[PDB]
Amino acid sequence: TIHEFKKSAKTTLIKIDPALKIKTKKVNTADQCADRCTRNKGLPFTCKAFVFDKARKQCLWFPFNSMSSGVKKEFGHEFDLYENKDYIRNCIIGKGRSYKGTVSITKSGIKCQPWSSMIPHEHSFLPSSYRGKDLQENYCRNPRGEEGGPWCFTSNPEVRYEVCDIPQCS
Amino acid sequence: FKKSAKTTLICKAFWFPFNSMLYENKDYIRNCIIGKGRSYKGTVSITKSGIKCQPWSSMIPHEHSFLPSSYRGKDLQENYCRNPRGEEGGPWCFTSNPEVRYEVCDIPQCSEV
Repeated sequence: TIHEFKKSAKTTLIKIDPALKIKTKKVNTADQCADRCTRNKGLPFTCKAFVFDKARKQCLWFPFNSMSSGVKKEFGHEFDLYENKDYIRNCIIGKGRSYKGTVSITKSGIKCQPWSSMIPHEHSFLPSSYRGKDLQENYCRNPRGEEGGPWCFTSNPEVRYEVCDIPQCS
Repeated sequence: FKKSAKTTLICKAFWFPFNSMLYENKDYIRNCIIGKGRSYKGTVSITKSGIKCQPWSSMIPHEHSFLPSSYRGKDLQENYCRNPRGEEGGPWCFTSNPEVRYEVCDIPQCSEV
């Protein structure tokens, strides 16, 4: 069930306010955190994201994600952020500069090449050169915010790259 | 996926490059709302309080008149959050908690950048 969440390595979330209080629990694996979050079992709120503290092998369930207002991302080696896809906008507004969904296939049904890898295609689009553009896994993205919206490097050696088909909100 | 018992149109959904807009891939069904949410057709099925939603076709624990038949086109399927009357408050659902009849669901607006 953890494959249903968008993973963001070495990241945690922080939000301050009265009302809601994060839910925590020591477990053995992150999958356990995903299971409880998906089924939303025993959670006094609707879980939009969770963090697996790989150090304390602890879990943190949040009634919010990185796009929620008043929430901040923070780097952390022991942390791993998992966001529920149902709450990450799955359509784009215009050029899709800010698209952060999990679609990872071109409009030709060709699977995408991970960004941090150079096989089969060599490129200069490494995450470290685009801090803030979320170039992870093989998710379609628009790092330079160009027309033609989100795209990715196809795994097909015959095709270097190809835009992905992501619906307009309208 | 978003199941729709006994149905079909005339890989987004199954295998066509489009869907009714039966199993439909959630990535190709807008998961955010514009305004009231009258047109919302996503799969969120838990309220703003974490309570799982009661199926629309069920009369327990809460008896109601929002029958799928009386609201054809409103997609009152399973226990998905909806807003069939396009009311202010946004998509909602009857809850599985006998003490809480209904409650809105926390679905974000599209134009929320």
